[PDB]
Order: sequence, then structure tokens, then C-alpha cells
Amino acid sequence: TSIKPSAQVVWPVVGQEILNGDVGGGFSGVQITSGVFQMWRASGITNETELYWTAMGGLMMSALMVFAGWFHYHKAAPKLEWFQNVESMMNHHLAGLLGLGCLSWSG
Amino acid sequence: MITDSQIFFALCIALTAAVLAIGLGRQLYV
Amino acid sequence: DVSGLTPCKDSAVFKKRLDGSVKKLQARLANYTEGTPAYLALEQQIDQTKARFAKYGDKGLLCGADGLPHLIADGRPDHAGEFVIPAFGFLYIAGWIGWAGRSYLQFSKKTDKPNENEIIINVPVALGMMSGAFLWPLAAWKELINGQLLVPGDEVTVSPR
Amino acid sequence: MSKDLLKYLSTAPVLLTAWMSLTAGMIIEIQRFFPDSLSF
Amino acid sequence: SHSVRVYDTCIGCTQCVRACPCDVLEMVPWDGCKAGQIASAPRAEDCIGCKRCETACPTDFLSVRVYLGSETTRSLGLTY
Amino acid sequence: TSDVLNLQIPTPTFGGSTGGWLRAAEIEEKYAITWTSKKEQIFEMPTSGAAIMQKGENLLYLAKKEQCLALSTQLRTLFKISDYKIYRIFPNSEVQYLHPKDGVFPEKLNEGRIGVGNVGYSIGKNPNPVNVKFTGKNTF
Amino acid sequence: ATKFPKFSQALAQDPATRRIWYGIATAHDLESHDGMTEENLYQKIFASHFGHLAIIFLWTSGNLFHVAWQGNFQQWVLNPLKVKPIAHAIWDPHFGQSAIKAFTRGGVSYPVNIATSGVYHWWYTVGMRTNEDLYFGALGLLVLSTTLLFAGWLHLQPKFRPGIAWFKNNESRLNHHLSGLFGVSSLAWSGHLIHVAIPESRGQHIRWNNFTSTLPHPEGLTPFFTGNWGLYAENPDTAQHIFGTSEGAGTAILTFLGGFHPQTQSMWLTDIAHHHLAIAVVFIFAGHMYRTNWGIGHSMKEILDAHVPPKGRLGAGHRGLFETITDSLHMQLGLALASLGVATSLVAQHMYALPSYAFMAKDYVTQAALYTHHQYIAGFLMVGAFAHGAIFFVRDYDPEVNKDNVLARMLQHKEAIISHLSWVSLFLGFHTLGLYIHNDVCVAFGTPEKQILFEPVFAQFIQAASGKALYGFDVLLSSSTSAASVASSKIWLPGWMEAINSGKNSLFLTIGPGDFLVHHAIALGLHTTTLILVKGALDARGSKLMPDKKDFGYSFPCDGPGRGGTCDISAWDAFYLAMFWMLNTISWVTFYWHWKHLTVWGGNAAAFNESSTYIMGWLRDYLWLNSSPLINGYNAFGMNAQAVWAWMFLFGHLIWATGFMFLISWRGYWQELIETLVWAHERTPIANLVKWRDKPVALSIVQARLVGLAHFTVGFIFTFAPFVIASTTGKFA
Amino acid sequence: EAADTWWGDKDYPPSIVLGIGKDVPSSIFGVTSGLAFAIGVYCVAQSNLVNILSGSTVNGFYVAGALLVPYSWGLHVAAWIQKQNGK
Ligand code: CLA
Ligand code: CLA
Ligand code: CLA
Ligand code: CLA
Ligand code: CLA
Ligand code: CLA
Ligand SMILES: CCCCCC(=O)OC\C(C=C=C1C(C)(C)C[C@H](OC(C)=O)C[C@@]1(C)O)=C/C=C/C(C)=C/C=C/C=C(C)/C=C/C=C(\C)C(=O)C[C@@]12O[C@]1(C)C[C@@H](O)CC2(C)C
Ligand SMILES: CC1=C(/C=C/C(C)=C/C=C/C(C)=C/C=C/C=C(C)/C=C/C=C(C)/C=C/C2=C(C)CCCC2(C)C)C(C)(C)CCC1
Ligand code: SF4
Ligand code: SF4
Ligand code: SF4
Repeated sequence: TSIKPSAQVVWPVVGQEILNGDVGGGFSGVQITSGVFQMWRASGITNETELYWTAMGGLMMSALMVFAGWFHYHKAAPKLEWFQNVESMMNHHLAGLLGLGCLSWSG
Repeated sequence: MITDSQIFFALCIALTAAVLAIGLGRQLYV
Repeated sequence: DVSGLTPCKDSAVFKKRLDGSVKKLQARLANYTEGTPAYLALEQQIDQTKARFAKYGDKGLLCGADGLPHLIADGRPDHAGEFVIPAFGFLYIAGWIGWAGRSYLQFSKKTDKPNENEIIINVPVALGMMSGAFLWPLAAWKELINGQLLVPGDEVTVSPR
Repeated sequence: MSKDLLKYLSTAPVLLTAWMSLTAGMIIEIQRFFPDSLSF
Repeated sequence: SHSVRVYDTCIGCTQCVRACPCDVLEMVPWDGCKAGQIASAPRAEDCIGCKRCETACPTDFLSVRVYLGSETTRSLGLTY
Repeated sequence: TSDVLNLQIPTPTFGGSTGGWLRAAEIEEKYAITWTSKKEQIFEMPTSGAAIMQKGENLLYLAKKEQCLALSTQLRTLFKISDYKIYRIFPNSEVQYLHPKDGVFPEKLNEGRIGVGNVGYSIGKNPNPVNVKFTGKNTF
Repeated sequence: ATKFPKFSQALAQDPATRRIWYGIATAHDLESHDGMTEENLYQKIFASHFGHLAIIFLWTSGNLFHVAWQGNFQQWVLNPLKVKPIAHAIWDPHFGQSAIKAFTRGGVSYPVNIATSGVYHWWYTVGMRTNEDLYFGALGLLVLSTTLLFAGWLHLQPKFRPGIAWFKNNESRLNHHLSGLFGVSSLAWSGHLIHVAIPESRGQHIRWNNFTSTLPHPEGLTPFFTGNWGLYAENPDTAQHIFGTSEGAGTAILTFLGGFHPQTQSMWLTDIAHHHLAIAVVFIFAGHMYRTNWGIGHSMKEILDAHVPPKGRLGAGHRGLFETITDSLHMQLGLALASLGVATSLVAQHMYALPSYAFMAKDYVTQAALYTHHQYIAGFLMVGAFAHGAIFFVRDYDPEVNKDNVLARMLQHKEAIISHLSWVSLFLGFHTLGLYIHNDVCVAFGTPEKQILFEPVFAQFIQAASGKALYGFDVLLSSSTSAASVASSKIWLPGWMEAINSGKNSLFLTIGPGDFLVHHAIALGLHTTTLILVKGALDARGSKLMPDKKDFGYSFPCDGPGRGGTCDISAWDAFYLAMFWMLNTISWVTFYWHWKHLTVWGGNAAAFNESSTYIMGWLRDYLWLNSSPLINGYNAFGMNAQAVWAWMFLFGHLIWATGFMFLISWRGYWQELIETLVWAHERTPIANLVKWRDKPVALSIVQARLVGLAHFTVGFIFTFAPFVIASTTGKFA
Repeated sequence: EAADTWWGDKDYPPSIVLGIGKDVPSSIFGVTSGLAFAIGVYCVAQSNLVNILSGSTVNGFYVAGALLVPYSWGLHVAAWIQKQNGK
């Protein structure tokens, strides 16, 4: 309630170190209005190790998506009949994406 | 203070100017 | 001195600006514990402010009634640390850039695919012209005397008028 | 590297971005070492 | 109605006639080029002035020229 | 052909559109296009929508010459019909023949046409507009 | 025929609403109308000149009559520094009670407008003291307008229409203009000053009944005839004169003290009469130049044909310029507008620099309004001169008459001119924007000492050379025992030095780095507007994209989407583009003047000197700070006399905003919308019986550009005038 | 009308550019140019060697003589024109 969130620090080269304002808690930086701090507090991420490992997992998932994008255009590209299964796509999205994401997040 | 007779004299002169303006505009005509 | 201006080393308003600038950061400094990198950054800012003001006093700049340095672009020799010497420096650097671009343009014109040599740069040749443009005031003068710098004028396209 | 990857790196946007990054880095390091210069 | 003129730099490549959406232009015989034809504008009252003929001309500074002039119910393209 | 139009030619089956001719077609000027089809098929109307063209002979009223010529372009570049005829109907029931005038398409050469608007010099040799001042004429 | 464009058969047969718009828009284009000859064109222009002159004098008579009838001239004469001048009384059935009490100001008891045109001071100097004098002046100007209207009617009569040879008489017309219309009028004004205005300043009452028996000088025509002209300069008004009264007054009618009257803060009335007499003599001598009927004098054709540099330096010289100027009314009009624009910019500079009307430079609202007035009018005339030069190039320039001329060579090297204007504009814009952004970032980062502040040493040197002695340059007039400072030391120097070295005048305002930066901005604006106008004028006859542009006329929409696209290709579009740049640079000039004088009048020039070097200083210290009395003219707690200025401020905002409609959205969208509306009206019951005569169509492309530009300009003027009036009125300093 | 005064194809203007003084020989033009220049410089020097005063020291003869300095410019130009013309 008195510490202002801040997660972005500037490099002092040209006098721009004045942007590192007094956000409280013995810290200097640019105030953050994204609401990521409250989002992390709503998940129980009270430690600063879990944020680091979430960042590492995000990097791993980004590398996975890059590999999948290369793989499905240069190695295993589905045919037109695969994409036109809109009933199968609709069922799989509605259950496995949305309902299982809600179920796992509720857990 | 400007009297009413003076204002009416100015109005008469302006009326004559209006009639001449109409005459000039209709001498250029449409 | 010039235009009624006083030197910044002999101006009281310049020193008052110095005191205000260091006092703002000193007031910002009081809410941090010592040894923390925030405290070190703030005292580094204070030292940098003091060094900048001392340099502006020592370089011989002229400050006005507002206590801010005023540059004299007149051309006087005692103010050549102002405009004139950066003027010569920029003129040399800009002529360097222009001559490098012109030389690479001549080379790309003389090739078989002039269009593909401009979106995809021939990097070794481009570096060659780019480094060889260091003697541009002499090479440009030689091309001007030789008549290769300028088209005659009857060979450039012109609008009908 | 390759004979055709270097040709892609020789394109106008890649070379422009690399050279502007080099120029910005050089000027930023000059400002880091020689700061707050008004006169020569 | 707009006025359409065809100059003698015509090569008879017929693209202006095909590009015309109002049947203004047509090909007449001629002997000043290799194709033996020159464009003509016998129905300039049906000209709308969209200058699709001038986009289709390949000659340097186009031979078929449309000058915008008086406006009628046809040259304005009015359906009402 | 000549300035005659069969008013009783069947029309394409169309559900009615809000793109048809307005009041100034029975007052000022109206256009019609007639073509011959080989089969019953669906074509896109120039005034939006889709209509079924009848097998045989068709007649369709439009409001401007651009719509008729756009429909003729559709009947050419698509499924091949090249015998369409475009007319112009006046409010006093007078018809005038416009497209395929001399009987052949304008892009093909036809002996018997007279060049109209041809200029015997290049476009850069037109007179200056000073030389036509206070005359009413132009430099075209 | 009977249709409205009787002058255009092409427009009369237009079945759409475009006919009405183009008939209104092309009414004055007398060269292009149907069946127009040169002689009839010149006669119609002469009659229109008479009508316009009558309109001018009717407007001035209306100003005089309204100040005489509903004004407070009687009260304002007795106390000029504290009584607000009155324009006219307000009649509005829309007013509430509190608006009636709010606008009831001055000495009068009715709702009223406070005049910001400075007509009170001007009439007060020239001898007006009562409402009867203003009423008699109004009657005289009404009779003059009546006479001019009758003369305009008379010169279209068959026996009174002058021939074409009378109009092209350059030597006679210039002789008569230069002698009579300038010199004799200036001589008559000097006579009026000496006979009426100078005695009224000294307490004497000179009117039409006693002027012919009252001597303006105690001797009277004896110093003039004997040659002792210095007797008219002896015993001037002392520096305790008190304007309108007689204590400390003098008996001099022609002096050149120089400087300002100490009480009124304006120039001496005896200096002005002397100035007018000198200008009168000079103009009469100058009008004694051209050969008319008596052998002596010049021929203007021979002077132009002779001026050829010896070996082809300027081509064929000025040969053929006499035939082109006389036969083209667009070139004469362009020269006239260029000279008049320079003249009204000069009056804008000199009326705040050297005020001539008593008790101005203390109202500050007339002082702001007159300057902004004349600067905007100067920009308009300057743009119009180049526009008519482009029109002259389009449809009046003969290339065979001007073979190797000084005018054809301008078209020969037009690419060099446009490219070098491009270089100057790009250089100025790059550098002044870079300096301004540098100062912005330096001030924002807490380090104002890192700003690049160039001291304007050249203009300060000029001020020192005129006599200003705080820069310490010690040159010419600022240094005594100098040839310039000694030669004039006993004619006009002491008054000039006591007027230039005081801090209460606007003579040569002290300038710093902000003045340097904003002068560079002004030079940027002038060069870019000149770029657009000169490029349009020189490419009016054709370019690479359109080599036959002269065949399509001065104004046409485009040349189609072919060969890349030809949007805004005509010279009219170059005028349309340069109009925005003129408005921008005039706004810059007026912003600089208004903020500098707002800080000087309040005794706080340090605020300008510190905040003018960066853009945020302008934004937060001039515009944001000075809008507070304006936008608070009416609010949730009531209203005051500036509610009309707040309403007009929002009005100008809305007009400037709805210009962006026509400037950004183009015809096609609107034509389809109109067609849908046409179907709607034709296919609804009850209302389809009402039928239009002209088919509704969208506005044409050139018409749309004109309408959007007119909206932009009207909104521009109507949002700057309330600010520049109410902010000065809301501060009184 | 007027006279053909254009001389762009010649190295000197014709004698008719001088108007009423088109027949004055070059020597008279040069001598009067020198005399007018000397008298005009003397007359304008009598305004800075002696301080010109408000009416007391104006000396209208020096004012009328001050117009000889721009007149001396036209006389030495006309001297050159007549010299190239052979007159
Ligand atoms: C239950 C099965 C399932 C699931 C979960 C998905 C999920 C997804 N599909 Mg998909 N799809 C499916 C079946 C499924 N599909 C089938 C059967 C077909 C064929 C008919 C398709 C055809 C298809 C197409 C054509 C496209 C997708 C796309 C997408 C993505 C939508 C973007 C989004 O919401 O980002 C949400 C992002 C996330 C949830 C991040 C996680 C990403 C992984 C890959 C999700 C699965 C993880 C794994 C199974 C769960 C492990 C649990 C473990 C931790 C215990 C999303 C990742 C679109 C896309 O983005 O392509 C890449 C797309 O274009 N799908
Ligand atoms: C190295 C190439 C080069 C050179 C020598 C010039 C030279 C010139 N230009 Mg120019 N110009 C260039 C590139 C170049 N230009 C490019 C790329 C553009 C498009 C942005 C322009 C746009 C331009 C305009 C709009 C104008 C000029 C003008 C001028 C003239 C006056 C100087 C000036 O205003 O500079 C100012 C230059 C710029 C604003 C553009 C600089 C852009 C970069 C920094 C230069 C390009 C460097 C290039 C990438 C190097 C690659 C080569 C390498 C492989 C070896 C001068 C003849 C003016 C003129 O006509 O005056 C007579 C004028 O109005 N130029
Ligand atoms: C001496 C004789 C004489 C005089 C006085 C005039 C006077 C005039 N002629 Mg004219 N004319 C004459 C002989 C004369 N003419 C002859 C012999 C010919 C034939 C060869 C013509 C042919 C002729 C034509 C063809 C036309 C005129 C026109 C005009 C009018 C010009 C418009 C105007 O009001 O500008 C008045 C301008 C000034 C008084 C001076 C303006 C310039 C200065 C710099 C302005 C600033 C001064 C001062 C600071 C202002 C401040 C005042 C106050 C607010 C403080 C004017 C009434 C025109 C006209 O309007 O027709 C009706 C026109 O079209 N004349
Ligand atoms: C023999 C030659 C001669 C000389 C040297 C003089 C000398 C003089 N005369 Mg004079 N005069 C002469 C012959 C001469 N007169 C003859 C033949 C007549 C007619 C009978 C007159 C009638 C005459 C009158 C009526 C007056 C003089 C006056 C004067 C004195 C004026 C001094 C001065 O500075 O003028 C002042 C100079 C100016 C005002 C302007 C100078 C510019 C030129 C010279 C103006 C010349 C007139 C001009 C063309 C306008 C007239 C045109 C007319 C249609 C309006 C001066 C002593 C005046 C005086 O007070 O005497 C004591 C005076 O009132 N003279
Ligand atoms: C002494 C000055 C003078 C004179 C005699 C002329 C005379 C002429 N100009 Mg011109 N002009 C002038 C000044 C002058 N102009 C200036 C200063 C500019 C720059 C702004 C222009 C720009 C200009 C252009 C661009 C063109 C002309 C054209 C013409 C010719 C035809 C005029 C016409 O059709 O208008 C008829 C009258 C109108 C169209 C009236 C329009 C009303 C305007 C838009 C103002 C409306 C806004 C209104 C006041 C808003 C009210 C606000 C309120 C609600 C609060 C004519 C020879 C045209 C021409 O034929 O050239 C070939 C042409 O194309 N002039
Ligand atoms: C704020 C709005 C704005 C701005 C900034 C400009 C800017 C410009 N207009 Mg313009 N214009 C505008 C609104 C604006 N216009 C509007 C509303 C209209 C009405 C339609 C026009 C109509 C118009 C016409 C008709 C013409 C222009 C022209 C110009 C150019 C003038 C030359 C100049 O100043 O170069 C300075 C360049 C800039 C200010 C652009 C910014 C470039 C960078 C970001 C500046 C950064 C500063 C510093 C140098 C950074 C260092 C760079 C780093 C890589 C080292 C310039 C590009 C003229 C032109 O092109 O002539 C050459 C021209 O003919 N304009
Ligand atoms: C008796 C003298 C003897 C020596 C002089 C002389 O005769 O040499 C003549 C000569 C050469 C020669 C000779 C020949 C003719 C060729 C042959 C001769 O042999 C013969 C007879 O054949 C010999 C010789 C050598 O002589 C050359 C002459 C050159 C000459 C005479 C050059 C004048 C410039 C004037 C200027 C620039 C004016 C500027 C004027 C200015 C700047 C102003 O008006 C300012 C102004 O403020 C002023 C001042 C007053 C105000 O109201 C107006 C304003 C405010 C505007
Ligand atoms: C387009 C055109 C046109 C127009 C143009 C224009 C518009 C122009 C402008 C121009 C201008 C607008 C110019 C300006 C000028 C200015 C000047 C030229 C100035 C001068 C000044 C001076 C010379 C001064 C000096 C001085 C003195 C004496 C005082 C002291 C100081 C000093 C030294 C500064 C025309 C119609 C012709 C025709 C053709 C086309
Ligand atoms: S497109 Fe142009 S060049 Fe070709 S036939 Fe038509 S008019 Fe001639
Ligand atoms: S302007 Fe349009 S309708 Fe007219 S001839 Fe050209 S293409 Fe055909
Ligand atoms: S229609 Fe509009 S966009 Fe297209 S060329 Fe004409 S003006 Fe330009």
C-alpha cells in the first residue's frame, strides 16, 4: 500500500538516471502500471526464485514454439483435409484448451 | 450626444447609397 | 564581456544553480541506507554534477543573467571551443559520409546489376570506399579540376519549361 | 556462415540496423567516458 | 462532356480500347505505324473521364489524352 | 444490327434488388443489354446480388452504360458469351443501338470507320493558352 | 441563358448541384467568362474597383457613426488610461439577466463591446474631441461612398466607358499616382496636422469655422517665403506638455527632435507633419519622371529594353518585359500584392516599435490585436502574390515574347532554385528542431545548464549600432566621438538615445537565445512557404510527371491514378499546401510577439528569457498559463465579460476541427453515401412527392480542398483572436 | 511608340540611350563628371565637417549641391557610352 511497483531500471549515461525515481523499499526505478505484481500475488509467488524459474520456463516454451513452427512447415506440414476438420477442432478447443485450462487453473 | 434628426439624416443618406449600390450592381448585372 | 555576459566562474547565479542541483540530490539521498547501490548511484550523480559545473566554470564559458552558459557563434578566436571547431569536425565527417556514398554509387553504376548492388551491398568494396573517403577534400578537388565531379548540364534530364 | 547467408546479412535493412547500432554504441560510450561536453 | 484526343505517337496496341469502360474508343485504319491502326474517339459524349485509357498507354507521355470539361448526367455517372 | 429491340425477351430470374434504376430512367434515359446463353447458370449482377441467366435469350434493364459494359465484361472474361447487344431506351419508347455498333468489337479493326479526334502532331506541340485567350476555343 | 451561370454555358447545363457551387466560386474570374473581350473586362474591373472603394468608405463611416452614437468618446478623452473605449452597443434577445449585467461596462449603462481596434487613440490624435466631429466625418464618408457608387455606375455607360488604350497608359497613370495620390495626399495630411491636430494637442480648438482665420504659426508664410525655414522648428513642445492642454507647449510646426512624447509615449506630432512634408516633396519629384505629353520624361519600354548586361550575364536583359506586364493583369496584381504584403508587414513592425498614437503602448490589447491583424493580412497578401504569379505563368506567359529573357531564364534553372530552397528549408528545420529538442531533454533531465544557447550577437550588434548601450559593443551610435554619433548629434540623436536606452519602450527589445531560436524558426517558415509557392509557380507550366500542365489550366483535380498517381499536381494545389505553412509561420510570429510582450509588460522578462529556449516552456508558460482567464469566461459558478471570448475560442476550435473532415476524407465515400440518400428520398412515401431540381452530388475535389482550407483558416483565426484578446485583457499587463 | 534601345548583341549601348544628351561628346561628359563629383563631395563634406543644425546651419545651396554626387555617377557612365560610340 505504500511501496510503488517498479521493475524497470535505466542505465546512467546521459543524465537519464533521474528517471530512477524513489518508488519505495530502498529501490530506484520506473514505476510499473502493468499490474503484474498483483497478478503474481494472486498466484502465491511470494518468492523471487519462482519468478526466475517461470522466466526460464517461458524461454523454454518460446524455443519449443520456434521449433514447432519450423517443424510444421519444413518437416511435417498437414494437408488441407486436416485443417478443414472444424468439428474436431471445435471440440478439442472447447474441451481441451478452455475447460482443461480452467480445471488446471482451479486446481 | 447625437440627436435623432442627425441619425435620421444619416439613414436617409445610407438609403440613397443603397439605391445607388443596387443601380451599380444591376449595371454590372446578372 | 561580449553582450554584457559574465564568465560562469565569476557568476553567482551559476553557483546558486550548482547548490540547488546538489541539494536536490542530497535531499533525495536521505531516504537510502549507506552502502546500497542506490546510495552509491546517488552520490555518483552528485559527484558528476559537481564535475560538470566545475568543467563549465573552467572552460571559460559565458553565463547570462539566468546563470546558464551562452555560446558565442561569432567566430572570435577565444570562443573557438564553441561552434567553429565542431563546425570543422562535422564538415569533415559529413564530407566523408557523402564521398563514401558517392564512390560506392559510381562502383554500383559501373557493374552489371546496379539495382541489386544497392539493396544488397557489396560489403568488401563498400568498406574499401568507406575507408578510402578519408581524403575526400583532396579527391573531390581532383575530380572537380579533372571535370569528373560535375555533369555538363545538357546531359541531365529537365522539365519542359 | 554460408555463401548465401552472408548475402542476406549484406542486405540494406540488416546493414543499416547493424551500422546504426554500432554508431549509437560508439556515441553512447563516448558520452559515458566524456560526459557533459558543451565546448571543445 | 469531356474531350478525348489521340495524337500521332500512337502505335495501335489497342490497350486504350480494351481499358475503356464506356465504349468511347475504337480502332480505325491508319498507315503511320507498323500495326496499321490508330485509336479514335467517336463517342466522346459517353466519356466519364476516369482516365483508364491513359493508364493503359505504353508510349512515353501517352498518345490518348482526356481533358476534363463540361459535366452532364453521363460524364458524372449518375444513375438517378 | 438496327434500332429495334424485342420487348418480350425473357429476363434472368432475379429476386429483386435495391440497386435497380431509380425514377430518372422512366424520365430521362434507360439502357438494356441482350445476350444469348447456352445453359442455365448464375451470374453476378452489376447492381449487387446474384441472378440466374436463362438458357436461350436474355434481356436486362440497367441505369447507365457503365453497368451494361461491366456486365458485358463479366459475360466475356468468364463463361464465353460474345454476342451481347447494348441499347439505349428513351422515355418516348425510342431505342438506340450502342455496343457492337458496326457489328464487330471496337478492339478489332474494321474498314469503314472514320478517325474522330485524331491530332496530326505529338502532344508536346499544342499551342500555348495565351494564343487562345479571349477566343473561346482551346488548345486541345 | 436564364440559368444562373449566365457567364458560363458549360455550368448552366450541369444537371447537378455542382452548377451552383461553381457559379458562385467563379463569379469574379472575368477572364474566362463566355464572350469576354479585353475592353469589357477592363471596364468591369474599373467598376468593381469603384464599388469596392465605396464599400471601404462605408465601413469606415459605420465605425465613425457607431463610436459617435453608442460610444464613450466624451468620457474617454478626459481619461484615456482608465476608461475602456467602446465599439458599439449590444442588442441581443438571447441574453440572460447576468449576461446583461456582465456586459454593462464602461461609463455607459447598456450592454456594450469594448473596442480593441485603437480607433479612439487615432481619432484623438488627429483632432477629434467631440461626438459631433465623428458624426460629421461619418456623413462626409457616406457622401463619398455615394459619389463613388455613382461614378462606378457612370463609367459603365456607353459614352463614358474608357477605351483599352486609356488603361494601358503606364507613364501617365504612374506619373499621376506618384505625384497626386501619394505626394499631394501626404502634403494635405501635413497641412491637416499643422492646422488642426497640432493646435488641438496644444489646447487650441480649430474647426471648419475658424481655421481660415487662425494662423498655425505666429509668423505665417514669412519664414517659408523668406527662406528662414528653421523658424518653424524653434520653440518645440517641452517635456512637460500634457497632451490636449497648453502648459509647457510650444509654437513649432516642423521639428525633428526624434524619440517619444514623454507623457503619451508616442512620437511628436511635429515630427509627423515634417515627415509627411518631406515625403510629399519627394513623391512629387518622383512623379515628375515619365513622359506623358510634353517631350520630357522617360519611356518605360526603353528603360526595360536597355537594361541588358554587356556579355550575356542576364541573357537578353529585360527585353519584352514591358509587353508582358501591360498585357497581363495577373503579373501587375501579383507585384501589387507582394509590395502591399511587404508594406503591411512593415506597418505591423513599426506601429509597435514606434507608436504614433497617443496613449497606446499602455492599452496592450489594441497593441496585440493590431500587430496580429496586420501580420495575418501580410501572410495572406504574400501567398496571393505567388498564386497570381503562378496564374500568370499558366495563362499569360508568352515564351516567344520572352525569348532568352530575364523571366525565361528563371524557368531555365528552376530545378536549381527549388533544390536550393529545399536545402535551406531542410537545414533550418533539422537544426532548429534539434536544438529545441536538445533543450527539452536537457531541461527535463534536471540539467538546464547543458542547453545549447546561442547568443544572438548579430542583431545585438545592430541594436548597439543603433545606439543601445547595455550590450557593451561600443560601436557607431552607442559610442560617442564617432562620425555617425557626431554628424547627427544636434538634430535627432538625443531624443533617439533617450528613447532607445530606456526600459519602458518597445524600441529594440532586449534579445537572448530564445529570440535566436525563434528567429530561426521564423526563417524556416518563410523559406518553406517560399519553397512551396515558388515550386508551384515554376512548375505551373509542366514537369516530368505532367509535361502539358498548361493545357489543363491553373486549377484541375488531378491527372488520374496512372503513372504512379497524380494527387495535388496543379499549381492551385501548391497554393493550397502553402496556405497551411503561411498560417503556421504567422502563428509562430504572433506567438513570439505576444509572449515576449506579455512578459515585458508585466515586468517579468526573465520568465520569457528562461522558458523560451525549450518547447515545454512555451507550452506550460504561455499557452497553458494564459488560457486561465479565457476558459474561465463562463463556468459552473457563473460568467463574466470574457464568456463571449471563451465561446468564440471553442467556436474556432470546432471550425478548425471540421476542416479536417474535408481535408482527410475524399469524394468517393461521400458520393456513394449521397447515392444511398437519393435512393432513400426517392423510395419513401409522403416525402417522395417533394422533388429536387438539381441532382445532389458530392463536392468536387478542388471544391473540397477549398472548403476544408477555408474551414482550417477561419477556425485558425477564430481560435487565435479570442486568446490574444482575452489573455491580455485577463491580465492587464 | 519608342526606339529600338536593345543592345544585347553589341558590346556598348547605342547613343540613343542618353535621351536629351545623346549628342554631347565624351570629353564634356567626363569633365562635368569630375567637376560634379568634386562639388558634390565638397557640399556633403560641409555637412560633416560642420555639424548640420536644426535650422541654424542647413545651407540649401549645399543641399542642392549634394545632388551632384548621384549626378556624377550618370555623367561618367554616359562618358563611357559616348566614348565607345566614337562621339
Ligand atoms: C486438446 C487439444 C488441443 C489443444 C490444447 C490445442 C491448443 C491450441 N491450438 Mg489446436 N488443434 C487441435 C487440438 C488442440 N489444440 C486439433 C485436434 C486440431 C486439428 C483439428 C487443431 C488445430 C489447430 C490449428 C490449425 C491451430 C491451432 C491453434 C492452437 C493454439 C491456439 C492459440 C491459443 O489459445 O494459445 C494458447 C497457448 C497455450 C495454451 C500455450 C500452451 C501451448 C501448448 C502447445 C498447448 C498444449 C500443451 C500440452 C498438451 C498440455 C500439457 C499439460 C502438462 C503441463 C501436464 C493452442 C495452443 C492455433 C495456433 O496458435 O497454432 C500454433 C492454430 O492455428 N490448433
Ligand atoms: C551518400 C549519399 C548522398 C549524398 C552524397 C547526398 C548529397 C546531397 N543531397 Mg541527398 N539524399 C540521400 C543521399 C545522399 N545525398 C538520401 C539517401 C536521401 C533520401 C533520404 C536524400 C535526400 C535528399 C533531399 C530531400 C535533399 C538532398 C539534398 C542533397 C544535396 C545537399 C546536401 C544535403 O542536403 O544533404 C542532406 C542529406 C540528407 C537529408 C539525406 C542523408 C541520408 C543519409 C545519411 C545519407 C546516405 C548515406 C548512404 C546510406 C551511404 C551508403 C554508402 C555505403 C555503402 C558506402 C547534396 C547534393 C538537398 C538538395 O537537393 O540540395 C541541393 C535536398 O533537398 N538529399
Ligand atoms: C493625381 C491624379 C489621380 C489620383 C489622385 C488618382 C487616384 C486613384 N486612382 Mg487613378 N488615374 C489617374 C489619376 C489619378 N488617380 C490617371 C491620370 C489615370 C489614367 C492614366 C488613372 C487610372 C486609374 C485606373 C485605371 C484605376 C485608378 C484607380 C485609382 C484609385 C486607387 C485606389 C485607392 O483608393 O488607392 C488609394 C491608395 C493610397 C492613397 C495610397 C496607398 C499606398 C500607401 C503606401 C498606403 C499607406 C499610406 C498610409 C500609411 C495609410 C495609413 C492611413 C491611416 C489608416 C493611418 C485612386 C482613387 C483604381 C481604382 O480604384 O479605380 C476606381 C483603378 O482601377 N486610376
Ligand atoms: C533675379 C533673380 C531673383 C533672385 C535671386 C530672387 C531671390 C529671392 N526671391 Mg524672388 N523674384 C524674382 C527674381 C529673383 N528673386 C522675380 C523676377 C520675381 C517676380 C517679379 C520674384 C518674386 C518673388 C516673390 C513673390 C518672393 C520672392 C522671394 C525671394 C527670396 C526667397 C529666398 C528663398 O530661400 O526662397 C525660398 C525657396 C522656396 C520656397 C523653394 C525653392 C524652390 C524653387 C526656387 C521655387 C521657385 C518657384 C516654383 C517654380 C513654384 C512656382 C510655380 C507657381 C505656378 C506656383 C530670394 C531672396 C520671396 C521672399 O520672401 O523674398 C524676400 C517671395 O515671397 N521672389
Ligand atoms: C487585391 C486582391 C485580389 C484580387 C483582385 C483577386 C482576384 C482574383 N483571384 Mg485571387 N487571391 C488573393 C487576392 C486577390 N484575388 C489572395 C490574397 C489570395 C490568397 C488567399 C488569392 C488566391 C486566389 C486563388 C487560389 C485563385 C484566385 C482567383 C482569382 C480570380 C477569380 C476570383 C474568383 O473566382 O473568386 C470568386 C469569389 C469567391 C470564390 C468567394 C469565396 C469566398 C472565400 C472562400 C471566403 C469564404 C470564407 C468566409 C469569409 C467564412 C465566413 C466566416 C464566418 C462564418 C465566421 C480573380 C482575378 C482564382 C482564379 O480564377 O485564378 C485562375 C484562383 O484560382 N485567387
Ligand atoms: C509538425 C508537423 C510538421 C512537420 C514537422 C513537418 C516537416 C516538414 N515539412 Mg511539412 N506539412 C505539415 C506538417 C509538418 N511538416 C502539414 C500539416 C502540411 C500541410 C499539408 C505540410 C506541408 C508541407 C509541404 C507542402 C512541404 C512540407 C515540407 C516539410 C519539410 C521541411 C524541411 C524541414 O524542416 O526539414 C526538417 C525535417 C523534419 C522536421 C522532419 C523530422 C526529421 C527528424 C525526426 C528530425 C530529428 C532531429 C535530429 C536531426 C535527429 C538527428 C537524426 C539522427 C539519425 C542522427 C519537413 C519534412 C517541405 C519539404 O519537404 O521541403 C523539403 C514542403 O515542400 N510540408
Ligand atoms: C576636374 C576634375 C578632374 C579629374 C576628374 C575627372 O575628370 O575624371 C573623370 C573620369 C576619368 C576620366 C577621364 C576621361 C574623361 C576618361 C578623359 C579625360 O580627358 C578628356 C577631357 O577627354 C581625362 C580623365 C582622366 O579625366 C572618371 C570619373 C569617374 C566618376 C565621376 C565617378 C563617379 C562616381 C560617383 C558615385 C559612385 C556616386 C555615388 C553616389 C552615392 C553613393 C549617393 O548618391 C549617396 C547619396 O547621399 C548622396 C551623396 C546625396 C543624396 O542626395 C542621395 C544619396 C543619399 C543617395
Ligand atoms: C510568382 C511570380 C511573381 C511574384 C513574385 C514575388 C511574390 C516576389 C516577391 C519578392 C519579394 C518579396 C522581394 C523582397 C525584397 C526585399 C528587399 C529587396 C529588401 C531590401 C532591403 C534593403 C535593400 C534594405 C537595406 C538597408 C537599409 C537601406 C536600411 C538599413 C539596413 C539595410 C542595410 C538592411 C510575379 C508576379 C512577379 C510574376 C512572376 C511570377
Ligand atoms: S493505348 Fe495509346 S498507344 Fe496504344 S493504341 Fe491506344 S492510344 Fe495508341
Ligand atoms: S476517360 Fe474513361 S471512358 Fe473516356 S475514353 Fe478514357 S477510359 Fe474510356
Ligand atoms: S481521384 Fe483523388 S486520389 Fe485519385 S488521382 Fe484524382 S485526386 Fe488523386
